[PDB]
Amino acid sequence: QKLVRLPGLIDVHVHLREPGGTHKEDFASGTAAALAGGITMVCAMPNTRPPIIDAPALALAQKLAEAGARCDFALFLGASSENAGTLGTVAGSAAGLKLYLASSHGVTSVVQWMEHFETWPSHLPIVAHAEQQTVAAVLMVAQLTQRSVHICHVARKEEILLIKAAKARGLPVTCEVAPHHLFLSHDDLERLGPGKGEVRPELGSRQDVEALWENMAVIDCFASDHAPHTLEEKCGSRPPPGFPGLETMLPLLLTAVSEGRLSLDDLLQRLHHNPRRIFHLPPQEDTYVEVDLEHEWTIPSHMPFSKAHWTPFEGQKVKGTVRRVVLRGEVAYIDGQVLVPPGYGQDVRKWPQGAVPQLPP
Amino acid sequence: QKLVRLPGLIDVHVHLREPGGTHKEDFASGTAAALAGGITMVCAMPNTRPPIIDAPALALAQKLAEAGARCDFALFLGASSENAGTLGTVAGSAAGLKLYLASSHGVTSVVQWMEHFETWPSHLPIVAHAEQQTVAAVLMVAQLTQRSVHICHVARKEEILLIKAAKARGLPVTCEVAPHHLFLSHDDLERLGPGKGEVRPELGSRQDVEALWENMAVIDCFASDHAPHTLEEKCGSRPPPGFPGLETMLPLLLTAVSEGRLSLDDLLQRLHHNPRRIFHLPPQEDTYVEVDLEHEWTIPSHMPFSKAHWTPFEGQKVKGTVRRVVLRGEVAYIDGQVLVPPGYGQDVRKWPQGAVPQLPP
Ligand SMILES: O=C1C[C@@H](C(=O)O)NC(=O)N1
Ligand SMILES: O=C1C[C@@H](C(=O)O)NC(=O)N1
Ligand SMILES: [Zn+2]
Ligand SMILES: [Zn+2]
Repeated sequence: QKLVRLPGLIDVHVHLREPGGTHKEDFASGTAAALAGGITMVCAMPNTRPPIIDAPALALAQKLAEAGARCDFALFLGASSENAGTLGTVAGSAAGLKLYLASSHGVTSVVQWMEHFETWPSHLPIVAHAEQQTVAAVLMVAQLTQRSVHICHVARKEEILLIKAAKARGLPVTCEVAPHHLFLSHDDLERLGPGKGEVRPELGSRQDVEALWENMAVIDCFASDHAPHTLEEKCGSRPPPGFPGLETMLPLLLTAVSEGRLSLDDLLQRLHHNPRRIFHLPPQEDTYVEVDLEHEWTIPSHMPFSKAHWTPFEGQKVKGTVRRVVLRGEVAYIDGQVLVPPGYGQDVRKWPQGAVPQLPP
Repeated sequence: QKLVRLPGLIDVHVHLREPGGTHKEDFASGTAAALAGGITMVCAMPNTRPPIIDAPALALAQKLAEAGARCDFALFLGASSENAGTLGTVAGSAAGLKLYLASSHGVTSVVQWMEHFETWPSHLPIVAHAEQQTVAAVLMVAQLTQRSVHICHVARKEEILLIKAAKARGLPVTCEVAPHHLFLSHDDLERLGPGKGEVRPELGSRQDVEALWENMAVIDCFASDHAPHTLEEKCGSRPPPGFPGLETMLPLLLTAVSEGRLSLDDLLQRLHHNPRRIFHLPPQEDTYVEVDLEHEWTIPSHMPFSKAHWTPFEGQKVKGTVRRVVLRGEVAYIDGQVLVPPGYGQDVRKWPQGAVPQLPP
């Protein structure tokens, strides 16, 4: 068929596990998974080992990413029980601040949330892992401190309808939804098993999944929440939560597009334009993705690149394939082969156009 | 000594267990405990059996109270998973609506909270059991629906500082604190035991208790959260949470007054004026309480009137004693003897001055 050209897509929620969890994934394998999924820019979460909750850990993570990343990236800082008010000099160099309100870096009191909202620079992003009533609680803190907040992986009818009500009142809140909460449900827990199927937020009911689709207008971004764990860990005694998702996100969503569940533009708003404008991420010159919307295939037991080496979407039929990715003028991916080496990717916050504009302080 | 005359005090948070739990307490014994504590008006919570979540249950509870109460009263309605939008004709006859966000009547989703805030008459009280981040979540719902909310039994530094921040922004929120969260702490769990010491909100740290005192200006009301359970239940296999408190609240607070921890006026604001104005409760004619602030005594293993027949304040030294209570021109209590019979008390919402003023609908 004739290929469809897309801009370089952005995933604002990936866990690349480097430093400290490199058997699950590292920058080189995670960004290869990204490129294979049509993603040319990722925002990596801070719950690594050591966690990115201070300047030295950020300095280390930056060098590991610059040395191992194959696509471009930005790095989140994590809010901790100790670092409120201490991140002012490095905050602008990060993708944003992740507030983990379920990895929590010791944050346990709403008063600590307030301190972070008061001290983190007001022009820079804050994203929150907040489930069920926690969405309401963190929105309240955002209002008290009169600033915006971005809600990670919305998974429930309860949560999306709450955000819907907040937007109707004109509040500055945006949100993202991950593909497993659009394409998997309780109906899949029998096949997956209790170990494999462990994820946070957990899989929703059919009614939850139906509510997210019905309220697509409320969803600002799609993001994978790529959370790689080995099969041994997912099936073991204390299964960690999370799915790998970089290599399956776009095929799943392209399938929905070909079925008329959302438009191609609807998809590009949520994987390109809205991530750009929420996180102030720069364009990528000479960067685009070529996909084939006619190719039907079945998702295998594991995708080629993620070290997780498993996938909960196994056996699902998809229509849509990433055929070629060009990143800043170089062929990065073609028909299953990655052609840019570790270290090709760059930190977008170091580009002149990647700094977040602010009033002169 | 010369006795100090106080107005008739109000406890806006009591569990009187009738109907359905009359071995723990009934209207006659609970209101005798109230009168012995200097309390002439109580607001009874709806988590009885059957719970007061519909008009027939309210009609039954009203008659049981009118037949058994020795002091005056109002009855809460409970928010349920089914009764949002169905309480319009009886709402004005209730003390208010209790939202139980820990007895929960099946409410589990923030969307259900919103429905109650949208449907309950906007001029009538809503109180919420909300702990830790739930305080923030329900405040958010109050703002979305642009109305006030009253937070029950604030127990933590985290909660009182959050409410403090909300009041600084001018939000319509009030709160109450119970005596066990001012006069007991973790330091008392060894003596109490894990069964006796079970209460929700649980006992706080020294730092929690210190924060509540330091932020007394943020506390609108004192209320006992009188939650009677028999000693057998408190010490048994599945201990229910709660303390009896009607007979000990005022002696404990009068002790703090004599120690200069708060003024007598500070006390009367929180046990008389602010309860009046938050819940639109009418004055009680020819009603007053005479106390002796010099009499020192030690709290015994159980107080005379509550069927709970135990108390977690056992062994605490207090200075201050209720000597006499007059209710609507009749001696109701004198030196340990109750002299008004069951049925003397009335439903204050049926008085002309006890209806909540509203714009003509
Ligand atoms: O909150 C999270 C984080 C993630 C991980 O494993 O890092 N995977 C999950 O399923 N939930
Ligand atoms: O929420 C509550 C309710 C009360 C009861 O037993 O009814 N006692 C408590 O300790 N917490
Ligand atoms: Zn995540
Ligand atoms: Zn209560």
